[PDB]
Amino acid sequence: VKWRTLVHNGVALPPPYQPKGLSIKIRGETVKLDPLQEEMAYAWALKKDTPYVQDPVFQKNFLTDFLKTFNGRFQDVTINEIDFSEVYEYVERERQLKADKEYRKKISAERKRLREELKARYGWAEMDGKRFEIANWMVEPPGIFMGRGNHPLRGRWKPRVYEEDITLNLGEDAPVPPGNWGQIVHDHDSMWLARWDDKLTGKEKYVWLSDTADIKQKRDKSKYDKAEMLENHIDRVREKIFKGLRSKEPKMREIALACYLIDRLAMRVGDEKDPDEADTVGATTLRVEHVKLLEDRIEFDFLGKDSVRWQKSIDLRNEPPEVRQVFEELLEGKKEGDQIFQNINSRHVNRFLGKIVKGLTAKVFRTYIATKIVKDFLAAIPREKVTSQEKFIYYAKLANLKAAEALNHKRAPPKNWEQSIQKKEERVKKLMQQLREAESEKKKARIAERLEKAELNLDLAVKVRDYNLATSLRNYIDPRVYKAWGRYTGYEWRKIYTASLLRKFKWVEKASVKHVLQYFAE
Amino acid sequence: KWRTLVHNGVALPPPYQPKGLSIKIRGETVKLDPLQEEMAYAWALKKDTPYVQDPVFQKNFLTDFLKTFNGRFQDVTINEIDFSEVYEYVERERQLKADKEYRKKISAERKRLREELKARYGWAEMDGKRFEIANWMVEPPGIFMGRGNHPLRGRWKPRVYEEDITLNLGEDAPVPPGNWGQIVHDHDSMWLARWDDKLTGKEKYVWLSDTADIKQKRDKSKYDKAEMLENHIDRVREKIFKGLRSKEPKMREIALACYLIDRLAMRVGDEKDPDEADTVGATTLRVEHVKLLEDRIEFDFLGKDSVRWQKSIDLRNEPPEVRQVFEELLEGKKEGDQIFQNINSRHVNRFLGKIVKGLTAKVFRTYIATKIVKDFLAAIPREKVTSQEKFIYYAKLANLKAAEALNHKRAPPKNWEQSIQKKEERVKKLMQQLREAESEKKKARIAERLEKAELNLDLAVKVRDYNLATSLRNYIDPRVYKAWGRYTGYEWRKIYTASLLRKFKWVEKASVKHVLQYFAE
Repeated sequence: VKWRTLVHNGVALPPPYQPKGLSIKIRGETVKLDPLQEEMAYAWALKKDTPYVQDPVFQKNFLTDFLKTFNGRFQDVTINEIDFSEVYEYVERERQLKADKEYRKKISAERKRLREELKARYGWAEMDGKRFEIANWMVEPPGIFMGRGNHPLRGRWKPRVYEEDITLNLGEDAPVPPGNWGQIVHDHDSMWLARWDDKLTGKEKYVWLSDTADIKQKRDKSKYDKAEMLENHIDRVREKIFKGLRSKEPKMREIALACYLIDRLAMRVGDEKDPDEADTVGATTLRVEHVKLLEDRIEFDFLGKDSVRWQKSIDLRNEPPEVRQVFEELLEGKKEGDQIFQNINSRHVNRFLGKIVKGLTAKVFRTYIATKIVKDFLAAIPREKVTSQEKFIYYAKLANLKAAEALNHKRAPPKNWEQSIQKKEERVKKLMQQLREAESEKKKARIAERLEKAELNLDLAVKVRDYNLATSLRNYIDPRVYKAWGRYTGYEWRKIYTASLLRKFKWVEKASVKHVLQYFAE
Repeated sequence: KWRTLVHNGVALPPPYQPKGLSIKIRGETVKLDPLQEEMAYAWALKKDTPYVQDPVFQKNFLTDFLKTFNGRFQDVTINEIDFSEVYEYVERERQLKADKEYRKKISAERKRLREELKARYGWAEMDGKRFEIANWMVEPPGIFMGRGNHPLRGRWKPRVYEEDITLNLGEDAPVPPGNWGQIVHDHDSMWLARWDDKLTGKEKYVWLSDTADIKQKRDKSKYDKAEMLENHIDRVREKIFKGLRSKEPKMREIALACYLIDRLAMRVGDEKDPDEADTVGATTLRVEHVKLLEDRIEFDFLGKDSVRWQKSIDLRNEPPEVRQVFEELLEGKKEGDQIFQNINSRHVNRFLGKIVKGLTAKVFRTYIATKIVKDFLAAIPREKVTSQEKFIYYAKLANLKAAEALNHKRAPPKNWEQSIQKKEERVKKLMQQLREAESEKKKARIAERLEKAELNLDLAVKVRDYNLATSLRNYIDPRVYKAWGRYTGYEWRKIYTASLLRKFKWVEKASVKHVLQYFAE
């Protein structure tokens, strides 16, 4: 049994939709939208400047749910016959409002306040007398469904969930929290707190405690899913970065420049406390002496711990004048040893990123970069060159090395590197001789296998000298790429990972890799 | 999981026994050394299969085979090798093995050595309790095959030695004879031995019998064989018809029982599982059950459960040997006589196995049920699947189609007619509750229960005479439903009871690209 007492307050249900009295035109005919119809028309209009509303599968899926809200009429209307202009213009006026700086802060101040109030009410459970934080106590509002980009249900409506739909898991004598709950169960074999059926996909959705395997697996997978969603829309995200460089707010112009460094150099923000990256270059760690503004390029030169030198440059040819200007604007009147990015932290950068694509962050962005590098490297390898499990591992690690370079995970060489390389060279030379004196077939095969590992290990040890591969393998490389690599070639991809990493990526066993395997197989 | 564990390790495979065979390479006779012969013999055993015609299979095999000729013949293609000598050897011991006088003594050695190694290695003692070990024999080296399209099909599976194997034993447990490569004391694991597959790199484990790990392995194995049969079904059918033309009468009779598996998914009849024990089978078919007519064959079977099963075969496009052998078996018999004289699963599986190694009646019928389900779902337009409930509806209709195909007929539930009425009533009541609904919240919850009610009504009518659980549990590859879930977007897990989800746990990590591509055309 996992618990004897379980006490919580249930889940927070999403607030009702507030109608705005909007209308659309169908075949030139003005239709005043009812609440539900307007709610879906508004969700459609929010996506007006995205590719999704151009996708024919997306459109028909939306229309399947949208037209049902007009029972009796418009049963055969297609997407071109609907004029959403009135709803598009409302969304524009909404964006017009948020263009004011002090109007954004007051809205964020109250949404933080309402969130802090609801978190004290719903965010805590008592299990066997111990008070635990609840991870996902908020029921998501209805909206348009989106998957990784090619989901067969993309564009369908996610219908609203009510208290009557929800099952709570509680102790037998725990008080039943307020609400018209669908049912109360007492499932001592389960540590979920609430559950309901997704009204579109039929998948059961569970509320879990924080810091459990279930919530860690779900959030881990979510980061890589967001990174995969970026693959199709990286072009639009870049243009929005340049737009932030043209901002009239100085804080937003600086934040946009940091994001531009993420896109072009995979440079971290600089304020993550975690040790595996804390000593590598980052935006907030850049100082005037680390950057020299030239005419043809910007050149970066960072001296880190153990005197490891990191040097990269950005080509300024064909780049918008805003990148050079905001750099100049941040460089003007600053001496050596002075910080370039003074109003930068991850919260500011991620808020700016979230406005472009919801959920987008620096960590997701660099995950997309690292993962794409690994994919492209592996995709270029002819299958005939992958002649054994050992060679399969070799190429996977070389790809890991490429992502380490892209994400600037440079390091000082291991202390006895040259002498370690010395000893690997003598072992392979020793192993080659023992093979040419080995006579029977059992020993000729066993020594050939040990030899093959040795020469590839040797070449690897030389190439990985200056780079820490573990950081990107654990945090920034989608494990579905390696699983797909294993399916494509037929070799065991699980040997790429330590036991700890196999636990962290347990969710990849169940996950589809069709998206990547199709790329490998094209 | 365990604190004391003792066993004798694993039985390693016996070495290859050379035969002194030769091949011709570009007209040059080459005397094969042991390992070359072992590989050439493994290739010759597949001489009558389509694999030796697959260029990916050939090139993979040659990659390992040519490495054995000490630098020569590195660019030889399969067209430039004459395996005729090894082919002839394989055929002459196939002829030898097929002789029952040679099968009498072929058993004389199968009653001695089998039980002697099993006593040595096939038992473990854990916490003082004696448990049987499931897979204590390490399989011999051979040519690798996946489900038909594995990128390494044809590659050689190198021989495994004691030095590659890890043994899991107690801290003070005696280390058994052998040059084992590693001994561990892992108390959180129920496996006895482990090693890396020398081609794929996959970890292989030795488990105790009747455990969940061995059942999952053998469960997936059945469905893998059934999926592989999709690539051989044309040959199997042609071999069945050839068996019907055979000059040997026992062969004609075995072939007709196999033909009834193909055409009617008819079980052999001697399987003991009560899920099917009352249904028609070949061994229980009697003369009174069969009507041979001018344009058709009629089957009409009344079981011990008062269930009447009727099917007919249209003869207009069947080969004349079908009618011929049926006439042969029915001639001069009383209505109560059995049609089949000496038919059991061993005779049937021996006939099928000589066409496709490992093919059994159970695998054949798994292939049939699974194909039925795949074809039903592939014919459904994706836009018709508008909801989780409609998704489940079609999944169950496909399950019904397989149940009918495999003759899983049942007496109707004792209170069927009233249950249908109760389902009709709720459809009528829910229609009015939606005709009288006010808020969109109420109109949505009632309409969702309404469509669920009408779908369940149609289903309850259609499934009345059939036991769907039998094929769902035993004969339908769950990867078909996982693929259907991925193709449409809906939750396939809801097709299965919690027991079935446990049984089919292996499907969560399994690829479904094979079925998904079929759906996606």
